Amino acid sequence: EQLKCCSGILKEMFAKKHAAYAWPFYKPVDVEALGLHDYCDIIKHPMDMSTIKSKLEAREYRDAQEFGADVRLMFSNCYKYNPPDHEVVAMARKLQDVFEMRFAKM
Ligand SMILES: CC(C)S(=O)(=O)c1ccc2c(c1)-c1cn(C)c(=O)c3[nH]cc(c13)CN2CC1CC1
Repeated sequence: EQLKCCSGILKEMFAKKHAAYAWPFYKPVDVEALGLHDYCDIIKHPMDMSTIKSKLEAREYRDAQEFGADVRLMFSNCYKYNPPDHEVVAMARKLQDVFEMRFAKM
């Protein structure tokens, strides 16, 4: 099953090797603590790694493509909300490189 391959992708994205850039994506953006009160006006469908992990464990993805769409949604939200020169955008790109290289191996 390619959903076993999806659990592997998440283990890689949560690994210590990538923590320096993956950490802002581990949990939902805490809009209240960060003062990002315009976030929900710009981002219609928030997504993060812990939510993807919960969805995967709860059989909410029919296949690897549905799983992949939520991972790409997480990165697209980051690219849409932040200015392009923001530190978090560079971090999203580094994490997206980890994901895309592993996802391509299926
Ligand atoms: C529990 C945690 C995940 S957090 O939610 O406290 C948290 C803490 C800080 C943090 C994020 C989220 C953040 C995430 N993302 C997806 C965005 O698009 C952001 N734009 C701006 C920020 C974020 C501000 N910074 C990241 C900045 C240093 C590089």
